[PDB]
Amino acid sequence: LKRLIEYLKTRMKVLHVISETPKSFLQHLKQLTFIERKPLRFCSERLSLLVRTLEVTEVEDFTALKDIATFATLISTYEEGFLLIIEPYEIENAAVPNPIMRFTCLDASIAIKPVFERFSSVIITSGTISPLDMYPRMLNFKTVLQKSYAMTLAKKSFLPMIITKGSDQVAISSRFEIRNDPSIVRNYGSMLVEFAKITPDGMVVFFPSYLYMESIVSMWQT
Amino acid sequence: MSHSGAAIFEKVSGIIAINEDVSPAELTWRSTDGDKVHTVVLSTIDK
Amino acid sequence: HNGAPHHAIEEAESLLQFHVATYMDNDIAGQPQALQKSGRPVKSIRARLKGKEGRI
Amino acid sequence: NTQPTIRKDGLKLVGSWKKDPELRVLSTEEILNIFKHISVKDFTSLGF
Amino acid sequence: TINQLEEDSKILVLRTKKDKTPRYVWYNSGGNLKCIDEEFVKMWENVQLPQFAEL
Amino acid sequence: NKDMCPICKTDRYLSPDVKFLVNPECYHRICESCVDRIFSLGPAQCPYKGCDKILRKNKFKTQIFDDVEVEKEVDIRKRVFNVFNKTIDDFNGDLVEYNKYLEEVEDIIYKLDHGIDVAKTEEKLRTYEEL
Amino acid sequence: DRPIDDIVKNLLKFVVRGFYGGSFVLVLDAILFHSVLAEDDLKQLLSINKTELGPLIARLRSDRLISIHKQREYPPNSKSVERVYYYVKYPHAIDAIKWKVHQVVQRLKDDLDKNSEPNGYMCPICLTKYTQLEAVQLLNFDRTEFLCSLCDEPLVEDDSGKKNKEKQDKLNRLMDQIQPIIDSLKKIDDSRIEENTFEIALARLIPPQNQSHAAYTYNPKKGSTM
Amino acid sequence: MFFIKDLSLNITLHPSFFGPRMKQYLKTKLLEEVEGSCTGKFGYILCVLDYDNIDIQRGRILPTDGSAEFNVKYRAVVFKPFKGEVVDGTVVSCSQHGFEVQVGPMKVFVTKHLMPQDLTFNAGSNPPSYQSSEDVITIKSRIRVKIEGCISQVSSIHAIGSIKEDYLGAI
Ligand SMILES: [Zn+2]
Ligand SMILES: [Zn+2]
Ligand SMILES: [Zn+2]
Repeated sequence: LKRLIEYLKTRMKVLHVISETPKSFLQHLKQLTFIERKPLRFCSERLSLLVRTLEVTEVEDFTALKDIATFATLISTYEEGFLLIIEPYEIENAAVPNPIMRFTCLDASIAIKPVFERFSSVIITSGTISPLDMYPRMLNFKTVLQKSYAMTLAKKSFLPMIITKGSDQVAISSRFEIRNDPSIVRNYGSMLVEFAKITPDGMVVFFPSYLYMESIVSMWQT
Repeated sequence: MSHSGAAIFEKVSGIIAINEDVSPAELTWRSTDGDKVHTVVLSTIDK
Repeated sequence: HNGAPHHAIEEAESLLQFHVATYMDNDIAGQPQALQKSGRPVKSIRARLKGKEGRI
Repeated sequence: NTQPTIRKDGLKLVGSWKKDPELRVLSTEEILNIFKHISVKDFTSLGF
Repeated sequence: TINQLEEDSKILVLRTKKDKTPRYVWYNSGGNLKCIDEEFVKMWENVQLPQFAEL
Repeated sequence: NKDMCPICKTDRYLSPDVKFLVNPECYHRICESCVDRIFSLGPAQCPYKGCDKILRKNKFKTQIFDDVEVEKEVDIRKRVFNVFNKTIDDFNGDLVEYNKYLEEVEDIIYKLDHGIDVAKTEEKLRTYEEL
Repeated sequence: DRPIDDIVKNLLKFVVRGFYGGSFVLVLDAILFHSVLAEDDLKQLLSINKTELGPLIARLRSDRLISIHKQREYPPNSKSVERVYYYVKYPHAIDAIKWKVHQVVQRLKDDLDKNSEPNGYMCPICLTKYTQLEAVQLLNFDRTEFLCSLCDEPLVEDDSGKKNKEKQDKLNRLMDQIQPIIDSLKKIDDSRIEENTFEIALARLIPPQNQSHAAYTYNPKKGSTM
Repeated sequence: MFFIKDLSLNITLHPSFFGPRMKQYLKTKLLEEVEGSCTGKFGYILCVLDYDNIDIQRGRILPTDGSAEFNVKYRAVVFKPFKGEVVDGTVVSCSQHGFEVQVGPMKVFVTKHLMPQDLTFNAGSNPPSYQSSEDVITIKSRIRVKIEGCISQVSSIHAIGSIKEDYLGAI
C-alpha cells in the first residue's frame, strides 16, 4: 500500500493533463513499481481485514487509506468504459498548482446493468423524462412500451414562454464568458424586478451554476 | 498613514497627527525637535 | 577606488586617453604634443612608421 | 529615441540631442557598451 | 559602557582612525556586526556589476 | 534536507543545479555537482557523515519516489524479481503453490529490506540465481 | 509598514554589516532610515568629513547600494549648489546583491574545481608553476625527479588538493553565514517589488533636521531630451 | 591506440641525391624519419604500409636552398593515445613519484596521487616497488591503466595514467 501511494504521488507530479486507460495505468504501475492487477483487486478487502484484526480504537487516521483502497480496487477490476484523468490544476484561478486525479465512470450503463439483470420488471418514471428514447440508448435496457402523457386541461393550466431578448430587444444569454457584460445583466435585473412586482405569492429563480448566481447577485447588489 | 504626515507649521518642521477616537477629535502638531506642540479644537471650526 | 568627484575622474580618464593617443600618434591636429625632458617631441609609433625614414 | 548630433572636440565625442540642443559628453564606456550591442549582421553591413 | 555595548552588537559607534575613542553612538537596528568571517569578505569585493541595463 | 544538499550546502533557490542523484548502495541527497566533483576521480566512501560505504559514480541514478524507504524497497524488489520470475504458467496453474512462492519472495524481499536475515537470504538468492 | 519593505531593509542592513566596515553600515543605515538624503544632510547626521565619505560612497555606488540623483533646485537666496541626493533603488539594490552573491558562490565553486585539480609542481628558484602534464615531459633519465626547464632544479610539490576540503569547509562556513540572505530572498521572489525612484522615495522619507538646505520638491524642466 | 592512416610528409632531398635512382633514396629517407618517429598530431608512427606503391609528387626546388621539397603521401600504422582510454602494459621503472608503464612505444607515468591509498612506496626492496594488501606493482609486471591526460608536443607525446578505477591494476 505504501509503494502504491508513492507511485500515485509520483504520477501526480505532472505539468499537463494526462488521459489514460486503466490498462495503461496498470502496465505503467507494473513496470515502475512491480504491482500487479490481481493484488490490487483484493486491496479493499485486505485493508478491511487488516483494520479488523488490528482492533484499532482510532479510524480517523486511516480514513485516507479508504480512498486509496477504493482507487486500487476500482481501477484494477474495471478497464473498459473507464478513464483516468490527471489534471495539474484543480482550479485554474489558483496561483499555486493543485493537482487532482479523477477516476470517472464514463459508461453509466455499467452500474445500472445488474439492476436490470436481477429484476425483470423495472418501471422508470419521471415527471419530465424526455426524450423517452435517449435513456434506453444511454443505459443498456429495452423498454416494452414507452409513452408520454399529455394532461387534459379545461383551461391552460401553465403558461410557458421563451424569452430571447430583453426589454430593449437586446439578446440575452447565460454563457459563462459573457457573465460580466453590462446589458444582459441589465435585462435580467429589470426582468426580475418586474416579475417580482407582478407576482402575488412567491417566486423561484434558477441559475445554470452557483458561481454565475454569485457573480450576478453580487453585482446586482452593487 | 492617512492620519499622520510631515508638515511645516510657522516655518517649523513637524508632524501632524489625528486623534479621531477621542471626542472631540483633535489635530496635534508636534515639532521634530520637540520645541512646541500645537493642537486644534475641532468643534468650533467654520471654514 | 578611493572616491573622487566626477570632474576629477573625467580629468584623469582624459589624461589617460591623451597619453594613449600620443603613444600611438603624437602629431594630432588641434592637440598638444607630448614632449621629452629636452623639449623635443615624443616619437610615437606613427612617426616611426611614416616617412622616408620609417620602417616601411 | 532621438539620436544626438555627434561632433568631436579633441579626444572625446560630444552629443547634442534635438530640442523639442542639450549637449553632453559621450563617455567611452557608453560607446563601448553600445558597440557591444551591435548585432553581427549590423556591423557586417558597416564593413566590420 | 560604550565599549561593552559595541561588542554586543547593540549600538553603532563612530571611532577615530588614530585611536578607538567613542564620539558618536547610534542604534544597531540590524544584525550582528561580525556575522561574516574576514576571508569571505574580500571575496565579496572580488565581484562587480556590468551596467544598469543588463541586470 | 529536502531542499538543500548538505555535501555542497546549496539551496535549491539560488543553486538550481541540485538534483536527486541517489545511490542504490545508500540513498542520500547528493547533487550532481557534488557527484561530478568527488567521484569523477574514482570510487570513494559516502560523503555524508555517519556513513562510509564505498560507491561508484556510474551506479548513480535518480529517485522516482518521494520516500527513500519505498525507493529502496522497490529497488530490492527489482534486484530479487530479476531471477525470481515464476508465473502461474510456470507452476502449471497451481494456484496455492504460486501463493506460497509469492509469500516466500515477499518474505525474502522484506528480510533484505530490514536486514534481519540478510546473510542467509543473500546466500539463498546467490544459489538461486546460479540455477 | 509594508512587510516586504521591512524584509528588503533588513536584507540591505545584513549585507553591509557582514561584508563592509562600520562606516559603510552607518551610511547605508542613514539612507535606509531617512529615505531621501543629500550630501549636507548626510554630513550633518553622521558628523562625517567630505574625504571620509569618499571611499564609502564610491564602494556603495560600485555595488549599486546607493543611487545618486543630480537634481539642483532654486533656493530663495539664489546661491544654489548642485547637491547630490543619496537614495536607494530597492529592486536595483536587491538585484545587485543577488548577482554579487551568485557570482561569489560561482567563484567559490570554480576555486573548489581548481583545487580539485592535482597538486602539480612549482620551482622554488624561478618561481614558476608546472602542471602534472608537463612535469612528465621534464623528468630525468633516472626516472626519479622532475627537473626544471630553466634552472634544471628538482621541482617541489604544490598543495592543490591538500587544502581543497578546506575550501569546501570554507564553502560550508560561507553558506550558513549567507543563510539569512537566501531565506530573505524567498519571500522577495514570492512577492511583488514596486520599482522605486527619486519621486517614489519622496513618499517615505524621514526628516533629518528642521532646517534643511536641500529642497525635496522636484522641479520639472522643459527641453531636456536625455 | 592503433590506427591506420594516410599521411603526407614534406621531405627535403639534398641535391647530392639527384641520381637516376632518386626514388629509392626518397623512400629510404622516408622510412628513417617516419618508422618509430613520434608526431603529436598523429601519434607514434610505427610502420609504413603499402611500400610497393607510394604516392610521390613532383618535387619543387626550394628557391634559395637548392634542395627539392617532395610531398610524399603514404599509408602508415600509428599509435595515438587519448584521455579516458584503458590500456594494458608492463612497468619499466618505479620511483616515489610513481611508476612508468610501457604501452606500445609509449611510457605512461602513473602518479602517486592516482593510485589506491593502500599502495605505498618501498625503496628498501630491490627493485623498488609499490606494495599493497592484495597486490604488488613491480618491474616487468602486467598492469592495466586508464589514461586520463595526454600532452602532445611537436615531436613527443607524454600521457598520465591512473589505476584508481575498478577493474584496473594487475591482471
Ligand atoms: Zn551538492
Ligand atoms: Zn551513505
Ligand atoms: Zn626553475
